[PDB]
Amino acid sequence: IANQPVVIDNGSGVIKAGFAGDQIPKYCFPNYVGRPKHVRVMAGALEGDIFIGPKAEEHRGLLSIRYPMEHGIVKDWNDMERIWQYVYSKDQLQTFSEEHPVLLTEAPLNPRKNRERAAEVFFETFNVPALFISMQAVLSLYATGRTTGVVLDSGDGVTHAVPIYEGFAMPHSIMRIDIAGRDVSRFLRLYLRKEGYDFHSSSEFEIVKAIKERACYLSINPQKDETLETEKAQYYLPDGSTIEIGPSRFRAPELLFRPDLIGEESEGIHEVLVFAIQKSDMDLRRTLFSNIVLSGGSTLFKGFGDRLLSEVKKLAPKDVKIRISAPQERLYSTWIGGSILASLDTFKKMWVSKKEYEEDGARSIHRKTF
Amino acid sequence: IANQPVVIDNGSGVIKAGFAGDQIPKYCFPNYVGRPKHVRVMAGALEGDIFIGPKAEEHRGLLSIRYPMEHGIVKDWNDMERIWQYVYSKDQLQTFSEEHPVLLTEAPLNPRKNRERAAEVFFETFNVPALFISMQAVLSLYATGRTTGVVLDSGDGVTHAVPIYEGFAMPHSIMRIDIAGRDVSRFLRLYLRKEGYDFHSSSEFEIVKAIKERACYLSINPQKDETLETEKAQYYLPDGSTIEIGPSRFRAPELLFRPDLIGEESEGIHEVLVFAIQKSDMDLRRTLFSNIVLSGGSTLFKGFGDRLLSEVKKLAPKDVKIRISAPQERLYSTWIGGSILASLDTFKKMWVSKKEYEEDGARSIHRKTF
Amino acid sequence: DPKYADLPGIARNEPDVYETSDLP
Amino acid sequence: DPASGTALQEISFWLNLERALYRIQEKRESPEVLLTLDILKHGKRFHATVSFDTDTGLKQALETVN
Amino acid sequence: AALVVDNGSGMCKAGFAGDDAPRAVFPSIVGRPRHQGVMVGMGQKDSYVGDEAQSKRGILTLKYPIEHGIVTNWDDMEKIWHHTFYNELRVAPEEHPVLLTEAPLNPKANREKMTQIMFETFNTPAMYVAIQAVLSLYASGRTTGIVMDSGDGVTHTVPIYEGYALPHAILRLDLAGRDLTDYLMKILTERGYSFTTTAEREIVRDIKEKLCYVALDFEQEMATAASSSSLEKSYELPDGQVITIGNERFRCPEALFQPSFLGMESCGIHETTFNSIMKCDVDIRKDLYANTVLSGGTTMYPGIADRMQKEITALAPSTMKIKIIAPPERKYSVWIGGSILASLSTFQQMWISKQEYDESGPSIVHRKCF
Ligand SMILES: Nc1ncnc2c1ncn2[C@@H]1O[C@H](COP(=O)(O)OP(=O)(O)OP(=O)(O)O)[C@@H](O)[C@H]1O
Ligand SMILES: Nc1ncnc2c1ncn2[C@@H]1O[C@H](COP(=O)(O)OP(=O)(O)O)[C@@H](O)[C@H]1O
Ligand SMILES: Nc1ncnc2c1ncn2[C@@H]1O[C@H](COP(=O)(O)OP(=O)(O)O)[C@@H](O)[C@H]1O
Repeated sequence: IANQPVVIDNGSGVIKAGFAGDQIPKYCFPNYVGRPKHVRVMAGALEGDIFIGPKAEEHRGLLSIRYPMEHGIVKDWNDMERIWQYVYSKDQLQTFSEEHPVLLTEAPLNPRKNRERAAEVFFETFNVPALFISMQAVLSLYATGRTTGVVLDSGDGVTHAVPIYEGFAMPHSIMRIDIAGRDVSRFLRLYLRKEGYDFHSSSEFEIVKAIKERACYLSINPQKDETLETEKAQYYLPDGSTIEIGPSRFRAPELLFRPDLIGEESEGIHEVLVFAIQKSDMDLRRTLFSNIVLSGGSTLFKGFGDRLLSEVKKLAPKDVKIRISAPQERLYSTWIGGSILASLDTFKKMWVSKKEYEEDGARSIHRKTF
Repeated sequence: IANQPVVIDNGSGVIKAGFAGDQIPKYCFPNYVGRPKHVRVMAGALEGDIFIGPKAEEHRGLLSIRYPMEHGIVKDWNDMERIWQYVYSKDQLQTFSEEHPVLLTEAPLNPRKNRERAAEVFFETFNVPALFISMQAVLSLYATGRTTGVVLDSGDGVTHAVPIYEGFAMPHSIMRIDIAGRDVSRFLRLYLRKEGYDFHSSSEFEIVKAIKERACYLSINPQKDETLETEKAQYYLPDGSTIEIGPSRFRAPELLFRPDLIGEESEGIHEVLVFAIQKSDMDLRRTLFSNIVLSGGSTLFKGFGDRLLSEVKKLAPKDVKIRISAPQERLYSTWIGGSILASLDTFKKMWVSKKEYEEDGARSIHRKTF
Repeated sequence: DPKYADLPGIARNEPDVYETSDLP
Repeated sequence: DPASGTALQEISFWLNLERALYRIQEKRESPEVLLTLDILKHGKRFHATVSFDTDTGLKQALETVN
Repeated sequence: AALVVDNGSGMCKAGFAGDDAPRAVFPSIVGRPRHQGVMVGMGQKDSYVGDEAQSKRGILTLKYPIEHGIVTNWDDMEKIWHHTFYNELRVAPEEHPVLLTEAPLNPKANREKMTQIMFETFNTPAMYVAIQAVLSLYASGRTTGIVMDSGDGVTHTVPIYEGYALPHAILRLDLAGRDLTDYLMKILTERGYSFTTTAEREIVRDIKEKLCYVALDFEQEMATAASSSSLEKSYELPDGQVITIGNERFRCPEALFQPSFLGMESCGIHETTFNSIMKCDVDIRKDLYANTVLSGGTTMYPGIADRMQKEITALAPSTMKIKIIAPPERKYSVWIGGSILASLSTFQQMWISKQEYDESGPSIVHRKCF
């Protein structure tokens, strides 16, 4: 039957969820499963083995965090099943899995097997009435109130650029590169090892994520700023320690614009955006340059878009008006857009029937993938 | 200068030194400062109060062992200055610390301030004409005559694997975990405390080290031998007391393959090597699996190579010729390679001249060292 | 706005439109 | 009584038992109620939570209805 | 109907489960009289145990059976257990399960022979051996915190966060109350009061329990005690003799904070707790600095929480809430916790039944201890 549908954004690091017709995701919690790595002696301790949810951040000094989704592709399927059940848990949604149409998102160009296996989970473990899997870009266009644009996002693990012109998506112009937030944080962790801090545990890694979200900032000209010393921010650990970052506060998010630093022949995020535009036709290049829509949490770096303008302006043709729109709700654009598309009747004319899935299987979702 | 440089293998356990162009380091003494804990009463007693070298080993009971280099990082600059002066004194080399170039080894991925303050000592306290800090892996390859090969070493305190394919060291595949010989010795002390034989004096921890180096065999089957019962062979202390070792002899060196025992999530030695090989490229891991070079004293356990073959065969893909190639003068391989590098005509081009450091400083050090 | 406060991370005090200048 | 009146009385009975008992479990899991239990144990009234659950049959009733 | 026996190196606090205060509180001492060729007549025992030996202490030789948490004489400990069961509680141990308290990092032979004796000698149906710090945390009414236990023969620190222990961050120090008794005996001999035999050790420890307090600023207190004389108090021996002690009062527990006075070459109790906190995870150190719990009889010194708080305050960072918890019932914290644990509704599955010892043997204790 069709009750109020549920939108779930499988952000490779932060999963965002809520019902359709809403206006904000009230269920935002990081994506992992934390199991304890210590010994239990005192009866009356914490509860349960796995610790998905806010309890993880509340007791991170005990857990051994494991990420289920690496680069948008799920590795530990059992963890994603536990996370999805936690989304339907009594602390997050309280509904039953056999009650709502599910609007699952997905990073573009993910392997076929990922969609297939997600279908198996949602129609065998959960017995959902309906399911639809879509691109993350289209949703951001819904949440940004537009129809034409190039959604250049940066989730926690996959950055990509999808150029959509007047609601028509151009698949051959999609550029995907697997270097996002986790790689920025991982590279920053390596820099702190060279600064003498040796963060190597799992909880230490999420402390690095907190640093990346708070102390880093992007460059404008990394040589102008490389020849001069900087602020050297003093971040305080929860323990009470004191860490200094130095020039790595701007060298850490340089990995996005240049994967040569991490030792990887790939393209910058600017090259992804510019190529994604240029892989398309010629009559549309000017309009796509005039409508660049960001989303994704790894575009929230301070001083990011200004460097993006200097970069694309350095690459795009002469005097073309490059116009980047970056809203405040970039972190939830895919969720808000999922709510917008799921709050329609075309959505009823757009999902995949449970019966039809049982009759067909993988071929059903690969036909209705767009 | 028109003289010969000094190759100092600044390890954490045995600070080996000697002139360049030699074949065996003539002065091998442990890396610790011995300060007396008692009070001298009778005249004619020993003086100086800072015993280093064979004086500290000849009289351990008088002095308190203090190590200056903890996990490859210098923690006591005063003690390292005293050890360096001890190297340049008449008891070890008789030369001057201002008339010879210095080849200073260093573990990879160490903090920047270690290199900075180390060269500050050698160029401010000592006024050396030229200092060249270097990796230990490159030097081991220099001594073995090879050019390819993955150097998997394990010193007293730092384990690391630096893959090199014909002189091109990949600076991103380098793995490094601070779990080696000294920490294994400390874990062994904990095991002996669990057995009933306690040792708590600093001058007694080296007796624990001797127990580590004499009867500690690595078993091929960890849990299959853990559930069994050995014959509990004995050991003779320097006091003359007999100690039954028990199961600690095989459960203590397993820390190099299971760092969870000490209570720290990280990888084992085999996972360090396998991940260091897998972080490289596709067209290079076959030669690297066929070229594995060991080093470090913590790789001298009984059955270490056999267990490496078993673990690597469990992780490496099927039908790949694995070849572990260790040398016979394993404890001196890095120093021999340092001798070969410093005895080259090209060595004058890659150091840091004193005038260069006086002109720039730290930037020149980081510019010329890996 | 409260709706853009109640959430954990939001670009507070940042220009929303990035665009090249005039003088084509 | 399992034989009292109509069968819908049994249906609504067990159904409302699940709903009411779960709401009671939610009341117990509230932060102030758990703060009361924490203050009782911190004030050295050791078996506070033990006597709070054992005296009732919330676990048994929830297991039976679920 | 459970029995809680707290066998320390000093007192032997025993009683029934559920009770607030223990019934049996007596010094665990055994003593053989001065064996001479002469006779005695009209009867006397062979080895006085408990208060018998404490009152007849003028001629018998006090021999503790437990040295630093290690049962050094199983026959004397068996005599103390037989005295406890059949004379202080006046109930056979076959009708009740017993609960023993051992120190952490205790050599396995004690933990196993204790079980062998409790089953083969007394025919008990169930026995469990718990760590004293865990029970102190139970009696402190918290499931999160670090316990700085200090007995007369052992002193250890065990951090437990949310009911889970950290078996690797547990330290242990043999510098406890008996060593303080020996130090006070030596300095009282230095002031002109020779307390040579073991019978005088109870008098010097009585002096320690009555007129010894922890100095806040030891150097300032020592200078004022050498300057003024109002701090010098008087004390009466069992004889009509009266003594005066000036430095000894505050200089006696100074060894706890400064182990250099006994040549231990170790860390004081404050930095032992500090190091035990630092060996934990960086995200749960706030709770440990706030829930620091003192226990044992050696923490009963007047004005010791101030010294601990000042020392940790100087060691821990400025933004931490250093809080020391010292209840007035910390002399029986281990027993109270044993009572709470034994009276729990969950603990019934945590026992070790007789048939389990009949099947496995002494090796089941390690799989059932903690
Ligand atoms: N008021 C006091 N001030 C200082 N020290 C005291 C005081 N009362 C007792 N003590 C010391 O405390 C010790 C008591 O030991 P405790 O009560 O901790 O029992 P235990 O045998 O050490 O076993 P456990 O550590 O498990 O309790 C004795 O050594 C005694 O000297
Ligand atoms: N204020 C910030 N500054 C920099 N990076 C941020 C900030 N907030 C979030 N991030 C990055 O965004 C990531 C969140 O990933 P996200 O974009 O939510 O994935 P998805 O969008 O697919 O859910 C975080 O891991 C973090 O690295
Ligand atoms: N037979 C052995 N078994 C185990 N450990 C050994 C043996 N021989 C030496 N060691 C350890 O190896 C260490 C020396 O390794 P080395 O590579 O020389 O360290 P460094 O490079 O810091 O001098 C010593 O600490 C010693 O504990």
